[PDB]
Order: sequence, then C-alpha cells, then structure tokens
Amino acid sequence: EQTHRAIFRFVPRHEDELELEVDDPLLVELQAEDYWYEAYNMRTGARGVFPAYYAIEV
Amino acid sequence: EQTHRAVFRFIPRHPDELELDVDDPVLVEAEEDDFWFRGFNMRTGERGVFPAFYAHAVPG
Repeated sequence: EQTHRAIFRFVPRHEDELELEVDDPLLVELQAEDYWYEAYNMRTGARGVFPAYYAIEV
Repeated sequence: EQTHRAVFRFIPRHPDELELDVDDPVLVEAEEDDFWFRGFNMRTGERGVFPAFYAHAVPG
C-alpha cells in the first residue's frame, strides 16, 4: 500500500538515504520529528531515509 | 550575497548538513553531490550541504 509519491529528485549523498526519482511510489514506514522519512521505494525495492519535503501523501 | 531562501524546515541527520528553518536566507556556494547544495545559512552563520529543492532562488 503506497503512502506517498516522490516529488523531487533525490540523489543519496549518505549511506542511509533512499534514492528518489520524481513520482516514485513510496511506502513511508517512519515519519520522524526531524522531518526525515524512512521508506521503501516501491519502484526500486530500496529502503532508506529522505527529507520529508521530497514526498507528498497519495 | 544571498542567493536563496529556504522553503521548508531541514533538520540535519548527517554531520555535514546545514540546518534550515523556513524562510532562512542562504548563500548557495556550489552543488556537491547532484542536487545537494553547499551553503551558508546567513541567519545561523553555519555552513553545510542540504537537498537543493529546500531552497528557492531570490535576487538578494
């Protein structure tokens, strides 16, 4: 069950980050109060964290 | 010279990152990793990188 879609291109700089292409379907498992999300990228099968602004709810 | 203004709060998870609050004036110096910007938060005087789409260009 997709929760979010990526709205900005995100290229990981850091080892824990989830790469995002615009429109990637995302399952957000953890929204933290530091405004990072932890998700499964439903296109790539990868998991990681990304900045909250870079996804919107579907 | 200010180049950008933050549109969204960005709180570092990583020690090389620049914290942004909404509306913060930022001087963007360069792009590092693709769509990562190295900047100076002119309000806090801190320097670091942040995801580029957090900042919108302004005339300064």
